[PDB]
Amino acid sequence: RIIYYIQAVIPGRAWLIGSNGSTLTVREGSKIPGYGMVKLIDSLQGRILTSSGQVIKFSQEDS
Amino acid sequence: RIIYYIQAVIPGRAWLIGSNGSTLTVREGSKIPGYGMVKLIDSLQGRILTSSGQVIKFSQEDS
Amino acid sequence: RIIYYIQAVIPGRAWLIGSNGSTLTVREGSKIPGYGMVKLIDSLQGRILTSSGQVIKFSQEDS
Amino acid sequence: QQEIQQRTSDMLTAATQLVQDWKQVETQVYTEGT
Amino acid sequence: QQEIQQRTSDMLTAATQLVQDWKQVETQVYTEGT
Amino acid sequence: QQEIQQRTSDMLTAATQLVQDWKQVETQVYTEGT
Amino acid sequence: QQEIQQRTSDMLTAATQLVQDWKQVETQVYTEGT
Amino acid sequence: EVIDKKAFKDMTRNLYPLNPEQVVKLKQIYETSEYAKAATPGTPPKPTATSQFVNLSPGSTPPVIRLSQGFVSSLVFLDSTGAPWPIAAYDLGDPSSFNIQWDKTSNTLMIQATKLYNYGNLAVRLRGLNTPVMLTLIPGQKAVDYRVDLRVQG
Amino acid sequence: EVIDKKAFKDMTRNLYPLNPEQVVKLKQIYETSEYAKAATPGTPPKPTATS
Amino acid sequence: QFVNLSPGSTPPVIRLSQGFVSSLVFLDSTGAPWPIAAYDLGDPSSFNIQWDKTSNTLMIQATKLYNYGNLAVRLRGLNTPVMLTLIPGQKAVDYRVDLRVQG
Repeated sequence: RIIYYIQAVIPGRAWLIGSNGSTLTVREGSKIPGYGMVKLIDSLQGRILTSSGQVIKFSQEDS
Repeated sequence: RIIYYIQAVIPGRAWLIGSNGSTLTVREGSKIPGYGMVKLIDSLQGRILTSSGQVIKFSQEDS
Repeated sequence: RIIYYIQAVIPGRAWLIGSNGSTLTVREGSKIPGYGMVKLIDSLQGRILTSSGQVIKFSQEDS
Repeated sequence: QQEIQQRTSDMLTAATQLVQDWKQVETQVYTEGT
Repeated sequence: QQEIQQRTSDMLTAATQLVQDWKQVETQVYTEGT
Repeated sequence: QQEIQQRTSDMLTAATQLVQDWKQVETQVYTEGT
Repeated sequence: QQEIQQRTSDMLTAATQLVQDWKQVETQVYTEGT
Repeated sequence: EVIDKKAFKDMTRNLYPLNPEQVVKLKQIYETSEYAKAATPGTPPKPTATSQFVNLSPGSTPPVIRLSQGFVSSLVFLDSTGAPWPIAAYDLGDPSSFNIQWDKTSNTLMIQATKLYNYGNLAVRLRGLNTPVMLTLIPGQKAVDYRVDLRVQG
Repeated sequence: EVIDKKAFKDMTRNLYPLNPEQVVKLKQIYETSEYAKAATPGTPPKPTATS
Repeated sequence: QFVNLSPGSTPPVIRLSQGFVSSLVFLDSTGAPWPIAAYDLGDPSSFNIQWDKTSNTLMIQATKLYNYGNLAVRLRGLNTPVMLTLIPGQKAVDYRVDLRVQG
């Protein structure tokens, strides 16, 4: 599937980029495509948890 | 295989160049090709410790 | 064998020039062919100790 | 309870400090060149 | 106990000396040529 | 035990001597030619 | 025994005299010709 | 002459009250203190470069550029063929957050992040484009974009 | 000589009351305060183009 | 070292010594000089530089102790500036680096 990476992270809002190269941005209250709903976003440790239980973080190659 | 020579040892970062001339930088939380995962980046004594248990050092010629 | 002599003596490193015209610098932890490993460095009096019980100093002419 | 009032004094100075940190906003700059 | 408050005083003076050593920002400089 | 601290003050003069005796640095002297 | 420090006094004055004598070094001169 | 010997002893101990070993000790103390000063807590960001294809769609989202304080990033702006499109003018908000040197007839921008973490916006009018391109620049992350190339649609 | 060693230790302590690790952790406190100062409450908006 | 223009390629780093002059003459893939049109450098308090406006040679002086900075150089025939990171405080000092461009 399309794998998102954290292209930007602040408290409140988050910006993500698909593995194809697409663009998206979300907050904690939003519906995330392919992952359900946004559970928790933390600027500390760079992790986003979804209602599908899946976690999106930085590129390990680009951190 | 890759024989990595230290270019810049600093807290939080590492710079390496292999035996084939490819140059790169790496962090503490990251993998390493040919040595597994990065266990410790040491600012002291110019030491890089791998999860597989190896030390990366300067050339003896290039102190 | 190759005769080394001192062109400069400092704390930290040492400066050696061979009899053929080949020169280099050395540190405490290193090796030299024909003398072995540098066991200790004496910044005073321009004396360099090695593992083979041999001391490299200045030339008799460079005195 | 003098510790109460000195604590309020220093944090009120800090609060006024952040007021003068936050009540100003600088403007734009439009730059044109041929 | 009774002698540590002057120890506090020398700590902050070095600290307040250090605290403005990060606030400054060096200007980038650009040089032309022909 | 009461003469170390006056002796310590003389060291402090030498202590504050060396910081400004070391951290200063003069720049390059570039030379042109024709 | 008050003689301990009076011989120290004239000791250091010539000593402080002597140290700066080795400190200064004038630069060399240069002369062309035509 | 023991009086003069003790005189030489005390004049030595007041003329040079500081030991050479103590001199080297305080020199290492100086070096350790300034290394702790110049040290940055946390890890420094990863230096990298990117080449992005800008989508100018009205329904789309504007591009987002990571930054970090105290470093200059070069952003170049070329067409979809990659040919170097020059830059006509710009309008920048928050001058105290982002230092900027602009060569007036070039195609590349040098941007230095003056402030630490507060983010900014920037609009740029190009040469033949009726519509300007607006981008968001956000400092303070674990990735510093050293050079960003921008392939525009047009 | 214990007088000399005590004098050198006291001079070092009075010269630098702050240890280097204390300097690093107070720098951490400072930059955490800078992150707090740069922190903006509420939900930040979303930029968009409209026609 | 030979530099590379790919975005994923890591930028080159240069070890520096404080107050000691580093000479950098910039050459192409063929080794011929590529003269410098302009340059940009942050933190003049940490990096000191003489640069003549004709040659491809940079005289670099590390002013501070451990402040690392970035340098961009636009050549007389290059659109893309070359950007490198210089850091002082290593156990070696590059007196002179021969850097090679793709173009």
